[PDB]
Amino acid sequence: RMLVLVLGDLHIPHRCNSLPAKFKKLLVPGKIQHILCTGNLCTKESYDYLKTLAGDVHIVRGDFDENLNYPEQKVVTVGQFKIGLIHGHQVIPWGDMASLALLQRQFDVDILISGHTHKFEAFEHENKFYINPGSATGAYNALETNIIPSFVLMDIQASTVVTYVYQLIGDDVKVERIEYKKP
Amino acid sequence: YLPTITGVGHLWHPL
Repeated sequence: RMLVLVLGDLHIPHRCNSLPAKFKKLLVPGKIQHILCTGNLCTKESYDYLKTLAGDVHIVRGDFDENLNYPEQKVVTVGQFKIGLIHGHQVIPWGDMASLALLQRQFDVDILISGHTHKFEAFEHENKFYINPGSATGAYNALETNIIPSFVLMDIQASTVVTYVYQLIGDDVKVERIEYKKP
Repeated sequence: YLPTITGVGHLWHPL
């Protein structure tokens, strides 16, 4: 079993000062095996924090990230699953399904993770799985009407991934779970 | 356990 934290669009410190305290309390160092970050940290402070949580941290370049050297996209394999990672500001219209499906095929991944919209998504489409963790800080963006903080945790064993979404609803954390199987 | 986002119940989670 491999636990994979998925998060991004924190926008610390220009839009938000910190991760929500109850999210931070959930992330105990050593518990999680892999971290996949969609970008827009936007400073080294947040990268240092993720490195205190896990030994394998991946991050792609957001459109506000100070570190322009983060790769623009990444493919990581965890167990039986090949996973694609991109921030998503490059896709116009934002979140466009046909464009994300084209990315899925070109990366040749079972799961495609993107961000940028600050809207959590977790869904299957033509026998592939698509995840957007939303914004872990609830950072505003150009469009949306104030944002619920969220992050995702993938629980991977054999050919099954159980995707958990954590949301800060008012002042309390609530969860939802979705199962996916490699066909 | 944590409460579910939608509905009334609770869900076990890995953290």
